[PDB]
Amino acid sequence: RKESYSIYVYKVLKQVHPDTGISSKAMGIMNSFVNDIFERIAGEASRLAHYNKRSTITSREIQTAVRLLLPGELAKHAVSEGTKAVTKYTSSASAKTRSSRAGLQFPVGRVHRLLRKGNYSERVGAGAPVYLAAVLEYLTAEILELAGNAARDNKKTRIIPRHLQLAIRNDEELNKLLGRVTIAQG
Amino acid sequence: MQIFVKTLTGKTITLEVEPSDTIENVKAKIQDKEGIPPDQQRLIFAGKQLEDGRTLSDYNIQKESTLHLVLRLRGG
Amino acid sequence: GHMDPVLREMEQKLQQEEEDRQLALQLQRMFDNERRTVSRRKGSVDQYLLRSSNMAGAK
Repeated sequence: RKESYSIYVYKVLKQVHPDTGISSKAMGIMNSFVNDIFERIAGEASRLAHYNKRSTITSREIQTAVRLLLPGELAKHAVSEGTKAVTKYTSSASAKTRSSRAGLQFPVGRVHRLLRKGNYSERVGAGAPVYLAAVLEYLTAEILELAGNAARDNKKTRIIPRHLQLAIRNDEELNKLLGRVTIAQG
Repeated sequence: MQIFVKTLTGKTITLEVEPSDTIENVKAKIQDKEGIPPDQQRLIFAGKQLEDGRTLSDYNIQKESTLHLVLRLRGG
Repeated sequence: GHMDPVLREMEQKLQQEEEDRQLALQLQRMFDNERRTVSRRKGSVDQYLLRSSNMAGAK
């Protein structure tokens, strides 16, 4: 909600399924999802840094936190996403932009700033924001794909908050991840 | 006046510009649509490279025109 | 559409489109050459990762 990932999520929806669309309300919900995940991972990573007595946060600390928060299936896929993002970043030779060098739709540079702003750690690495950024993009795409399946079941091409909530409740894996998060309830 | 900009991937985007509009201005617009740096983008008309400092009128481009997109590679 | 003029227009437009694409391809290749790194054969697919995937079925 604090950031503006509505445009970014829209791009993901186009690549994952041009036919299916997303409502402006649904986009806003996705924005809050990114903020919620960032806070949980950030706090968990900070705790790990203290245990290792390392002021600078790196991909290793994030990797442990990612597995603990994400179920078994999601955790395995998450490793490839963050690892590849770091490799791609390292692979690129000419590139002055962090996001461009990493090849991530989400603002990689912004993520790095958020970690430092959160006062979680005195110093933040480059491979860390890239790793986290890759995980966030994966979650965004996964939610959109599941929502599309529910939309088809309801004979609707557009994705609405009802579809998003239905998809999360349709799979225990996401339910566990969002167990402490409520999309919208009285 | 409107023009169509196609890319080597096979994608096409409609763009509204006037004969007096500069290429540099178009580069920024493309960045908004793709999210790719304007320096790393090349615009071609009738298979001819286009200069940023030059205007559309310079290449004698009329209404309904097709422009192709290429990628610039430089280490800055 | 009995006249179907779109087909005639597509043929003419395609010839001009390919002309620009071919020239554009040369510029893309030349720019990559400057990097000093040239590949003989490259091919890869970039798509969003999913929990489940079925290789069988082609597409």
